[PDB]
Amino acid sequence: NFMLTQPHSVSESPGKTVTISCTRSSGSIASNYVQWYQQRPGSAPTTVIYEDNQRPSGVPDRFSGSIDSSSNSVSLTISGLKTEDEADYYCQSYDSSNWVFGGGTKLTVLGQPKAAPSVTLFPPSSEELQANKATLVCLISDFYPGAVTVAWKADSSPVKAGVETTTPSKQSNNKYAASSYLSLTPEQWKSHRSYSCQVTHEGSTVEKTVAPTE
Amino acid sequence: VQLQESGPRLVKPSETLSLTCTVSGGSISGSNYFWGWIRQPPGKGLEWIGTIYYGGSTYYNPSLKSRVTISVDTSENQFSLKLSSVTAADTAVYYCANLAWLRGYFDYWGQGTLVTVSSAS
Amino acid sequence: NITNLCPFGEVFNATRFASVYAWNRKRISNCVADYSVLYNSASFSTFKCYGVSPTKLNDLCFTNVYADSFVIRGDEVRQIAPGQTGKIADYNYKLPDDFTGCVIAWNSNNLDSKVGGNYNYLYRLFRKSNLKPFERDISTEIYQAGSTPCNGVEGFNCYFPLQSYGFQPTNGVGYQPYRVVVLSFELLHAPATVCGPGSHHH
Ligand SMILES: *[C@@H]1O[C@H](CO)[C@@H](O[C@@H]2O[C@H](CO)[C@@H](O)[C@H](O)[C@H]2NC(C)=O)[C@H](O)[C@H]1NC(C)=O
Repeated sequence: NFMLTQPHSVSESPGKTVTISCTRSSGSIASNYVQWYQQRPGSAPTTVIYEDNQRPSGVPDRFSGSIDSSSNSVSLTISGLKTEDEADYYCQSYDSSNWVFGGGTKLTVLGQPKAAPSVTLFPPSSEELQANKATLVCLISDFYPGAVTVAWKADSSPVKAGVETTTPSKQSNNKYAASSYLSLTPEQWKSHRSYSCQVTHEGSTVEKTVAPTE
Repeated sequence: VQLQESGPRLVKPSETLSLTCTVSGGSISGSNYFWGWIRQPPGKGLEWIGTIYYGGSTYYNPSLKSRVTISVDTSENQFSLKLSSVTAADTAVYYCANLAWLRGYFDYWGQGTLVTVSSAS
Repeated sequence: NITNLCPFGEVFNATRFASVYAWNRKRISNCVADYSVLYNSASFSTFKCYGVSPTKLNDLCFTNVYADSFVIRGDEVRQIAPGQTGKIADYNYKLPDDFTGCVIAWNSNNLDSKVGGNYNYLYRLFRKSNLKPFERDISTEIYQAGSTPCNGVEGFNCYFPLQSYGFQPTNGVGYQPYRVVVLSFELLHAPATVCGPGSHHH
């Protein structure tokens, strides 16, 4: 019959202290316990704080939870911020009939080391050429921020028709990665000298080139 | 070493869905835990579906009480989940988690399973 | 050497609850306490154990366990907690800052509220000083709020200390009766007799 409200996003430097509030929309927040969950990119959530202040054995003591009586909300405090803590956090409570989670909070650690991405270009296999298709795969990974613009060419000229690309998401290394493709036929794959996959990240560009035989 | 979800991922829209959560290493007949279901759309927040205590007392989400029923059988030591009249919004990764004695924090989670509602044969 | 179950039902299922100012305390010892009957029921609107593990209660032996029972209105339930202010915490029922136990409360509008108003339930509104924790006062002497002495409730600065509730079924939820039960866990250099099912002395 109630809800729990969490901030849109928070951000702080490594080793610092951040706070996330869990506001209740109906009723007293002190009626029952409120919990917190840490969900890393892709994997399952995990309890960090329960009973509004309690940590299970195995959770670092850097996490802590307190109460704000006036604002009808509890708060999760994370001292000594580390880049491994960069994940999503939810708060959960029970009010006499229902278990209700919060909206969520996107925690971002400032400073994760920014750098240029890494590019890899593959030559299409011969079995695909015998399958009425041809694909040049371009893998991008290990870059922050997760913003990147891609470009393709053919014999030094812009040819980008039939291109598939997925927006960057976070990988298992707390970093970002993506992948770009290029759709061709067997005849038009070998008819051109070579193709290119240009990758631009914060103005820095890096390209790769593959040939039919070389 | 306890929980893991089932494998009927694909579900046709306007039809029903069924998932099972097997519990290894521990008797569900030893009713000292609640057993809940949690789902989340791709890149969205968690939503509670329902819990079940082996004593028979069931709790369902009010937005889903018309379509959701949760059962459990000790013959195979697992608890199921029925989501009838599925819609496009039900595309989510369904986690099954263990809840401790008190109605507090979920102790043992699974790893979820993504169900999708679309039409391709 | 101990098999009888603790009579938690004699407190929660009691026909009537004593007034909040004259809160009724019951001592419990020499029994096996199944707390799972309490911390798993969904009928309780407020269940918060302060100072103890609420799930690991069935593993602990205690010297004595005290159960206090009374009724207040909904917006005063927040005062039954360590470190609180208000007419109930300051003057009626005060928990210490290191309270070791559980606070249980549930709505009782269909029990304690009679048609037209239940004035059987009372609570203290004026007192000389704040109550020390776990102090039970019953003195109904005229409270003197001014420099002029009092003999009889007439005249200003002279009020009757106890105030009665107006519990009706039509009242708002914030002003509806809420039966409250507080469990106090005490451990001393004495035989621990209030154990859970899976305890250590067994
Ligand atoms: C108070 O009364 C209720 C109602 O009779 C008791 O709940 C019963 O408990 C027994 C034993 O667990 C069950 O067999 C009944 O089915 C229950 N009845 C209902 C309506 O739930 C309860 O045990 C009593 N004591 C307390 C402390 O609540």
